[PDB]
Amino acid sequence: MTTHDRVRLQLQALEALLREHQHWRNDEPQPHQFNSTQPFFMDTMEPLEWLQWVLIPRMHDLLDNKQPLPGAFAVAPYYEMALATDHPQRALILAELEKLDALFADDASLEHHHHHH
Repeated sequence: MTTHDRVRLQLQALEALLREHQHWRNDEPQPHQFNSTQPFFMDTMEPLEWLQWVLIPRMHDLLDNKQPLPGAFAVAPYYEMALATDHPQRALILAELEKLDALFADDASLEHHHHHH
């Protein structure tokens, strides 16, 4: 089973979580949100609107383009602070995050098989 494909499923697992706990956001391609060019768009909007709409579809294309997974990609430690402790059910989201991050920390070395030696 394709590694880049399983991470796609993970993205859909997070999507499913946002489907049950309906907090899904749909932006009408506002360039203002991206032309800030921040890693997490912290000042452009709430750090929560980075996880969905941006991260999920962004990774969809990345996975498809056979691109190697960022070895130190970890958003769980970020949202651990970005998402207040006042909502204990955040563990559900964090578990999905730590699981996602665990996939980026899973595939470390993609073999470079050239077309000819």
